Amino acid sequence: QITLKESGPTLVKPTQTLTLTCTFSGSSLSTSGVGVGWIRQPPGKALEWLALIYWNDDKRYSPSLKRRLTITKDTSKNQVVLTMTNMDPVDTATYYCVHRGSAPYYYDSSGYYSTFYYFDYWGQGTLVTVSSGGGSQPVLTQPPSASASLGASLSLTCTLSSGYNNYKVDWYQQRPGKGPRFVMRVGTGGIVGSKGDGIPDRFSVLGSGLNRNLTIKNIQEDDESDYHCGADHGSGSNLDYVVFGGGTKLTVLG
Amino acid sequence: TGKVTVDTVCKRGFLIQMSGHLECKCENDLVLVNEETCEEKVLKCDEKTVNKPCGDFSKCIKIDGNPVSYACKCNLGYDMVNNVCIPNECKQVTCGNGKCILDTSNPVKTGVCSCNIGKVPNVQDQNKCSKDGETKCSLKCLKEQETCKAVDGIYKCDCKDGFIIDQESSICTGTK
Ligand SMILES: *[C@@H]1O[C@H](CO)[C@@H](O)[C@H](O)[C@H]1NC(C)=O
Repeated sequence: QITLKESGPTLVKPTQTLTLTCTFSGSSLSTSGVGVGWIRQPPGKALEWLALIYWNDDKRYSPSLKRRLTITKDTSKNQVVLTMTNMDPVDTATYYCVHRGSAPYYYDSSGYYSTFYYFDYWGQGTLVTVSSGGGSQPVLTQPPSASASLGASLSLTCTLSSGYNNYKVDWYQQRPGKGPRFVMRVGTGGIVGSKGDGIPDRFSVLGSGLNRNLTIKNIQEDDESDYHCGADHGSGSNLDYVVFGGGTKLTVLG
Repeated sequence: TGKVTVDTVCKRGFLIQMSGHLECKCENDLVLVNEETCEEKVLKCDEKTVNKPCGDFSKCIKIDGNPVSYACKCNLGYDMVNNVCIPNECKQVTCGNGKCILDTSNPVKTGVCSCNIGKVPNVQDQNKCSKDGETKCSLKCLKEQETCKAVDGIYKCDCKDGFIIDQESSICTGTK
């Protein structure tokens, strides 16, 4: 486990700068980790990746919000700091500190020693309220909502746009009132690597063509949550930007 | 075969002993693919060279990103420091006349110092390799005219005094 604790002001007035701080524990300098970043979510809307800072002091920013974002780190204090200028009411969102690490090594279909980098640990996030006063990229399509009975089985779908049939997507489970957590990565075949910590065996993934499905079996009460799919665009540790779907809200009837 | 002992056969390598452990050292240009095995190093990690060794306890690995890529990554539980894979728990361990290794007697992965022959960990010096102490050679050097010898701080099986490595058969033979 890696614990990420967000701290910072929760009420901001329009045009002001927001400065969030994240304190990480369990990692020092590439001890099963490559970076620490920030992802935000307007209430009831899609996740949005903001920034990332690597342990080699490299930085990445959202292409559309780059002019407003600055990220720094003070390793002596185990802190990364995000700075976002010219805040607006639409920037009202829960802001999540995230850790980007590497999946435990696994052997894939062809027997190839493999790994990948993903947002493997999420902070609980902080809700920042702002008072009153993108071409040629993947597009992830998720159905707005779904429903299932207790003990039933269900497949949530996440479809890639044309020309992205080789891209792998990650599924995230956000139980209500709690922050997202990594579930599984899936590409054109089956599960890529292993499922995240705390993910029960009732979850599985299967992809074909542009479709990336997350199946939940023997649906219990705690599966009621938002299920988000994302896709990382970058070769290696590298991360040009991150796309997310609209998210699917699963209601468990009964 | 799990841990390296005095009975281990180092494939294309040979046993060396320090104050606190034994390990296989590779021949000529070879690198350790595991604790017992040495094989040729690959220079570039590619789709063709995946799973192959590219350094001591380091293998070419496929990164399942978008796009897929390839890199030379240290084995699980290790990290690249000074262009060599060392256990994660030894990242900031300075042993001095020795090297940091994982303590086999501690069930939680912990870094400890294994010292050059003649030295042992020093509690008065942050457990560094600055205490004079004997380490009896445990190697079973059973090959022709070979005995245990301390060479550059490690124990190793080498030719007895008066013998040299025959240039044809690589066995110890009388100098002449
Ligand atoms: C995903 O689920 C939908 C709906 O059940 C199904 O029609 C589709 O075939 C599934 N795709 C894959 C790749 O399993």
